[PDB]
Amino acid sequence: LLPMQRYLDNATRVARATLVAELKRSFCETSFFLGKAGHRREAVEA
Amino acid sequence: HQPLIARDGPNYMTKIIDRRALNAAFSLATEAIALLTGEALDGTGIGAHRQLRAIQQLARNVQAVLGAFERGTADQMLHVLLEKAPPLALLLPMQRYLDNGRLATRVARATLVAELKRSFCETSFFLGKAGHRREAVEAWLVDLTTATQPSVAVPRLTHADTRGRPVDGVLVTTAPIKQRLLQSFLKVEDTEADVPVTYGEMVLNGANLVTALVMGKAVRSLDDVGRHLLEMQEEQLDLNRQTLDELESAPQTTRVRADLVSIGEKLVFLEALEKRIYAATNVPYPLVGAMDLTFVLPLGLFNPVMERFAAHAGDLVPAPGHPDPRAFPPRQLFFWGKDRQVLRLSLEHAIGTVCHPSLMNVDAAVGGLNRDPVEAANPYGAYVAAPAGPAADMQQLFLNAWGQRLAHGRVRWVAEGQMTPEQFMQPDNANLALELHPAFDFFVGVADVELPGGDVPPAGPGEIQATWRVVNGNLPLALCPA
Amino acid sequence: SPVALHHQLKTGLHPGFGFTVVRQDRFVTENVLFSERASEAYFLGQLQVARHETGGGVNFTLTQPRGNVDLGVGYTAVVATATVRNPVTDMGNLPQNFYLGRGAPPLLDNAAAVYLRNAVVAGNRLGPAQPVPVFGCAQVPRRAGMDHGQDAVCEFIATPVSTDVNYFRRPCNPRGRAAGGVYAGDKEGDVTALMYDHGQSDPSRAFAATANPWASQRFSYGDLLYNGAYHLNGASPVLSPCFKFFTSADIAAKHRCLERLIVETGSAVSTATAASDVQFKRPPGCRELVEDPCGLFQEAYPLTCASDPALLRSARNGEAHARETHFAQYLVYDASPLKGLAL
Amino acid sequence: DHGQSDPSRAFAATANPWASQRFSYGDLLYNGAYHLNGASPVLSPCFKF
Amino acid sequence: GSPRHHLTRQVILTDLCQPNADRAGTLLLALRHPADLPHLAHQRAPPGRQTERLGEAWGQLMEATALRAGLVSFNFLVAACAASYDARDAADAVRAHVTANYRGTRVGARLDRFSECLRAMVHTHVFPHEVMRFFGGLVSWVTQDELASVTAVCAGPQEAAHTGHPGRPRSAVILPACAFVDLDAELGLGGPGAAFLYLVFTYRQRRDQELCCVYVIKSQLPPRGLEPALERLFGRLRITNTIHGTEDMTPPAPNRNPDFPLAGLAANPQTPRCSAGQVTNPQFADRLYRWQPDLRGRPTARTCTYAAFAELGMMPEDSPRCLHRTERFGAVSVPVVILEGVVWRPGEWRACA
Amino acid sequence: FETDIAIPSGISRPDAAALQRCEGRVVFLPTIRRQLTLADVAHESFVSPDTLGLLLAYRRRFPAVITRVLPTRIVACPLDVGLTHAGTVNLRNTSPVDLCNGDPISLVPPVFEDVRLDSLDLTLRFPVPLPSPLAREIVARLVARGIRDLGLPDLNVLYYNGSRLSLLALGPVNAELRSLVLNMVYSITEGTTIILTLIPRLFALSAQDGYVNALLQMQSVTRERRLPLYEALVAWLTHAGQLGDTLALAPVVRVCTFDGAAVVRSGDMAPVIRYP
Amino acid sequence: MLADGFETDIAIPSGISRPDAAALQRCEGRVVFLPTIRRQLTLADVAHESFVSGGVSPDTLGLLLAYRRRFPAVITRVLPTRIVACPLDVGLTHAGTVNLRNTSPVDLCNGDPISLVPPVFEGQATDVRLDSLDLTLRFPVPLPSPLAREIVARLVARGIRDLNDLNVLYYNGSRLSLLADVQQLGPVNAELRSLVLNMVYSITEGTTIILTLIPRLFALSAQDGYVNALLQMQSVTREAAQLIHPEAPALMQDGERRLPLYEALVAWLTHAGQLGDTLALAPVVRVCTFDGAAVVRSGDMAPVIRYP
Repeated sequence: LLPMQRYLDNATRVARATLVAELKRSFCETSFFLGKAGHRREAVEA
Repeated sequence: HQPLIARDGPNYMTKIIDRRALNAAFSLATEAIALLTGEALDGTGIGAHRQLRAIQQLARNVQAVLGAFERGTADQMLHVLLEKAPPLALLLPMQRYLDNGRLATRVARATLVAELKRSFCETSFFLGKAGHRREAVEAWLVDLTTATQPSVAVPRLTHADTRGRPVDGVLVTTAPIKQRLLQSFLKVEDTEADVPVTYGEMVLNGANLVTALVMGKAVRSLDDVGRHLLEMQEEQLDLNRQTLDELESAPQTTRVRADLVSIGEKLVFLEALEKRIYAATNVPYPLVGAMDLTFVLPLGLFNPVMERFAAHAGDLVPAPGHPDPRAFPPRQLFFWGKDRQVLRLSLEHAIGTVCHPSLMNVDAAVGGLNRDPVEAANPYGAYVAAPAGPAADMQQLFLNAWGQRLAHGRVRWVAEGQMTPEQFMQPDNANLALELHPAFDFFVGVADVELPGGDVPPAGPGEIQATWRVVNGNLPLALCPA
Repeated sequence: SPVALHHQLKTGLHPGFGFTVVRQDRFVTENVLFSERASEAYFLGQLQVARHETGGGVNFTLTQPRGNVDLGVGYTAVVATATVRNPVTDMGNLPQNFYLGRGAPPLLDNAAAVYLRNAVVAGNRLGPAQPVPVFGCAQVPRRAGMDHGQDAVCEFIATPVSTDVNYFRRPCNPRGRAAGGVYAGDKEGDVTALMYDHGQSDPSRAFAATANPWASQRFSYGDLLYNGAYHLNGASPVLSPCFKFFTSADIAAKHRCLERLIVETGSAVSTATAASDVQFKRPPGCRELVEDPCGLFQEAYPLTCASDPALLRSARNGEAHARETHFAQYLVYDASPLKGLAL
Repeated sequence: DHGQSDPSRAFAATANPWASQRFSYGDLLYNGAYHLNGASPVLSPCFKF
Repeated sequence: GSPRHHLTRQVILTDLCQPNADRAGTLLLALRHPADLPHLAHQRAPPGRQTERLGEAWGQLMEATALRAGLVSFNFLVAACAASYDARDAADAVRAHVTANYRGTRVGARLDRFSECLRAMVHTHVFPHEVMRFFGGLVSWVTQDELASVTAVCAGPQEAAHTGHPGRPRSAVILPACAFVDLDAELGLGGPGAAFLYLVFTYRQRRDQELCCVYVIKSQLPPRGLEPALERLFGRLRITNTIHGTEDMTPPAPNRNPDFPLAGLAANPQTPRCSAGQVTNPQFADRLYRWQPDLRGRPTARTCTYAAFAELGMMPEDSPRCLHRTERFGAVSVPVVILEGVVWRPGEWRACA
Repeated sequence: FETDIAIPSGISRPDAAALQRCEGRVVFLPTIRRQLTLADVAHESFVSPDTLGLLLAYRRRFPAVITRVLPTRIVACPLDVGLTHAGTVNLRNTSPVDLCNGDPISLVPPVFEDVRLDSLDLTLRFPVPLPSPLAREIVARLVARGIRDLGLPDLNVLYYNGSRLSLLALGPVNAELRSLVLNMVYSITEGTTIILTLIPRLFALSAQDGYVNALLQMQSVTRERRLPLYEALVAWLTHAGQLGDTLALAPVVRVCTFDGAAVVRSGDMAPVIRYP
Repeated sequence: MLADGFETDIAIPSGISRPDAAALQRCEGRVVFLPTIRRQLTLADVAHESFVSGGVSPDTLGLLLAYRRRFPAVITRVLPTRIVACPLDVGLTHAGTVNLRNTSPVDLCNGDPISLVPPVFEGQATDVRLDSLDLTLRFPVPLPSPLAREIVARLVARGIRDLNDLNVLYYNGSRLSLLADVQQLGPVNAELRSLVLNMVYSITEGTTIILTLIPRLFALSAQDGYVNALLQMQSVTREAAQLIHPEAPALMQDGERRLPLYEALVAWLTHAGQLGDTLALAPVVRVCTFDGAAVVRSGDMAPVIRYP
């Protein structure tokens, strides 16, 4: 979602191709959050 | 007035008004005109209802275009303040340079470049590089608000608080940066500001033009052109006495909800503008910029003499009884891609620049190096003689005719054999300018001599020739060492 | 020979060359503005109603002409670069053809000039699908799909082997000699004296006159490939990234006032496009306001790069733990504005 | 199509000649359209690949 | 303001065109009187083709519509040539409502017959761009037994002519999505500008393997500069016509013509000549050089045509607007390209030989 | 806009009846002007010119169709500047050819078959409004006849709208059309030898085998004493480029019928537009 | 209006000096090449800056080939903020009359079709250069059509020489010459192909009958003063008649039903008579002077109504 809300405000071929590099990266980092970085607080409250 | 200070020992600012025009359309339809005019009307209730579908089609288009000009003001002011503004990474040197001396020595200009280079590569993306700290960031926002000299004009009405303290600046950020700065780095001190509403007007003192027809040629009838000057110059006072008395009496300031953050010693409007204006329009938000960074990757180099070593005796060892693929001259490159890729870049990608037959396009170089008349050098290798006579006396023809030619000056190619590869590119030799191509020797030859012919060439001038380096071994030892 | 150098680069022989790869990247940023109490006077006019007709119906174009007055003695506005979004270009290896180009004399044997072209274009990401027409640009074949973003077009500048790597561990010029109009003095012919007089020394590294004899001097191998003055690659739409490094007519045309060159590289015009497929020269209409650090300094930046997969992995720890050199190997650690961004 | 390059890694046509091309050893084992292994109830995880 | 346009009325037999099934806003193409067809085939045909084919193929159509310069609607013409398009999924959708909505018995026996007429046109070499003439787009109709009164705009903007029903008075140009071929998107011209509309036929000349295609091409090119753009699309048809269009013409085997010697004869002053009165006398004309040129079976230009275009109109907008909707023609859903605000200007045809 | 061609006085009783018959007929004026004499209209102004001289003259002059005819002046409107303003001007056939709807109509000099005013001492030749696809035929048939005089019975047979035309119906038209025939033949015999000197091989190649493979090279885009040859190129391009305009017979008139018959027969009037 | 006229707005920038602003007002009746039919354009699009190919500014022959890929428009009024033009392919005006201006050294007459030609002549290469904007405006020369077929023939035949004088013209007894310059090899080959295609396509089986009339033309040239003034002193068919005696093939395949000369003439009119439009651009424009004078002098305006 957070990669897609930054895309629905600018529709070329390359700008579609840079979604997939964000959709892969924002999944493999921030899939689960209260288990991975759940011990911090400043990352959670944002 | 330029500031001047007195020392021991022995203006008007004119600025060109930039100018742009804006555009918006409205398009009606064909049926939409026949109903507004009255051509497709009946006495029926349906025809009177069909006007409402078309009169309000105006009111949905009139507002969507007349409102599209106050959001054009918000657009254009961004696209100009982006063009006035140089980046911080090239200002923290310049404000230190203008405040210090403004001195026109070539040395100080040659030290600004050492400042503009280093302060770019260190403080480019400060919130990403060192955004995890706090004290370095709170000094960075002070570096925003103190890198600029306050401007000339004093406005008539000034933006203020509910308290009434005047505001001295405006920050414009994107939306995620504004959320980050309002949690831990800044404080909101006010919510509702005092903002002027009226625009500003003018006092017109313009050059006036008089055109009046006169019937007849009399004294009193030609003075009416003169009276018309002071009749119209009086009316410019009647306009200008109104425009001051309106601005005294007009409702000046209202109450506007907007975020107010103090940084350092002054108040600043903190503002993000991609929800009010650029929402649901197809415009790029102009504060989302871009970069151009060009990069250098060396494929097939070789280490110098004091760099051919290992960090330990057994650092990277192959299997016992197998050759070491490290000590060989490399031909590849590995680097990181965008999505964490171990990419590979080798010499076989360089086919398309070298196999193309423009590497043997030389005539643009031979026919232009012989523009200024080059002097005569030693033609020992610039010349080939046709053979004659018996072979036993062939060398005695050589040394007895070339005795004085072998002792004018130094032979070029033999003297290039004692060159350290750091000495070759120095301006010590006079043979930098004859090294231009990886496969063509460029030397000084003999004028107007077809080859081969004659034992001794005629004493004429020289010109730069070009012969194809046949094999890899004909590169000089300063460019591929032993 | 372009036949003989084909048989070695395929079969794994190293010849006596070394290329310095130059490519260009475009990074979407998030800037931060600042302005002042009255940094600009702003004038607006009166609306105009222009009527036009169309088979669909009558158009009402509306115009309002406006004005900008920059009343700042000194500097009154600041852009500040905060973070980095996606890189538009994929940092990849797109090798450049000159078979897309046109205007080079072919080798005279038609049996062999056709043989080289069918050996390089055939099976290439970039080479022309159809043979090049006599007018207009040749076309790049359409890829069926993209995953990472557009492809940074690499280059290959022929440099000698015995140059040191230490010229590349620092932000340097790929020409081998420091170009640029910032460095010149207040004479008439100083700018051309920087780039081509090789009786003097390099202003950047003063103990040597050049780093590449094959690219810095006039009529070198570097100039004959990549100039705006000779028009070798005038026909292909594919951008050459070192076009702004070598074309001496364009550096000599810029002025020298550092009060204005710093502002004019805050909103300079790029030489590439983002709506392209691989990477193109820009069409004459579009203007992408992209800030140019390479426009001022005529310098390019090094990458995290090595020549072993074994030796690259020492660089992911950081800076002081990465071994630089091996017996015949080397590392280049970056000196960029991307040093601590983990991009 | 293997005259074109892989959109993931653009400098090679594929990473498997025995799995990616049509009528490969990978296609003949794990396609629904050929039905080698639709009679057994045990899942093949590369059925969607 | 109300723009100016021009209406036409014509009492038209409803065998080939149907103003009831094809709604208001389609193209109409008028013919020659079909007594001219079997004689022009007898005269304009290349040597060795069956001139007795056009007179028989048209005769099998009039005997199929009974179970006079008429009119063929565009939707009827597309479905007749439906076996030669690329998008066959939509080309069999245009045929799907031609056979199902047109009034009559066995409409599906006309399409296979009228296309056999068009294959007889290319073969008997009376090309239908010399026969199909532009007639205006539909605005209204009046129905009757076996005929109808058709109203159309021969020249002007389409959206100005009043339909007649005060519930929905206007008409937009309605086209099936099989014929509408852009040249803005496929070439890469995305810039704004007024666009021209063109009617384009294409042929293919082989022995009993011949085709027909009717296109409506929107482009930003002038009619003087369309031939480089038609060649880029249809160059496959250009090659197949130059080598296969010349068949049963008898060639000279082997060659009989030598090289042309005037560059060699005029250089030598020893060559015999003649005066103005000496020529056209057999005692002095036999002393000259004899030259018998043989042009037989050459692939001439009219036997190598692949396409033919004409002006059709323009869209004077800055950015011309097309649509892609699926309108219901009775019970059949059809891919439809809807043109917005077409200003009609006819023009003469132009072969692409 | 309407011009006025004033009849000079001295009109006899049959002479007013002859000008009464030319209601919907095409008239060439020199320049668009309000005041205009009848003597600039008539055939005396054309001097007698042949068919080539008329085809040149019908392009420098500006055609006009007569409206109502007053007893004092002829009121005509021109086809270039006065027809885009008004809607529709009626036009009468003088042709044996039936006009159909939607035809583009050019004009032909009166080749087939002369209102003469005896009191005024002038003749009047009027052009023939036949459609443009026949205009490139009827000229091309008759030029092809005159080459044979330096035939075939189908050459005189024209089928249009199911009606038979007979071009034969021969004597004076052969001598009338002579300067066309002398320019049509010459521009081909000069044309097909300069090609044959530049590329001399074009007849020696085998027809369907070698000549096609040399034709495909001409079609492709990717493949890139002295004979006074190159001064004869310029000599031919200006003469063949001259006959391209004169024998174009570009259409002035397009008929759009409204509330009438689809076929306008001989002698009847047809409605005419020239603008969208 | 939409049909009758079409007004474009070529915008003028902000910073223009008055030595530059007073040069545009002398450019009232000119010919301007728009690339599109947009209603808002800029001077950087009109000028020679946008005319360049990839890096190569082409010569006077390649200057032709990028005319006919564009849209000719005529300036109708120069305002201080914009220049208003009318593209000729759409429509003239409501009244259908737009005033041009002679840049030629050649007078015009009534009813002559105008084709436009580059500034080819000597003493004619007048480029209005704006110094503050770095803009040249290469205005073409409105010539009569029988001049415009000569000059294109003089330029195309000149490049055929250099692939292995002419530059002197005469019109109404006034001597005028055109400039000579080396030609770029690119656009010359684009002209030779448009010759030989439209030249070879005009050859039909029936043309071998017309070729047998060459001894009939030459024997007639000794009697008629029209044919003697026709052929030329430096023609080819005069030298083709004195050396070659052609004769026709006896029979034609299916020679009963087809007409050999009729197919030869129609194929000649559609390919070789069409040739003057395939090298240069089309004569859209002709002169209709109403009341002023039948001859329009150089430097004078002339009213214009469209030609097919």
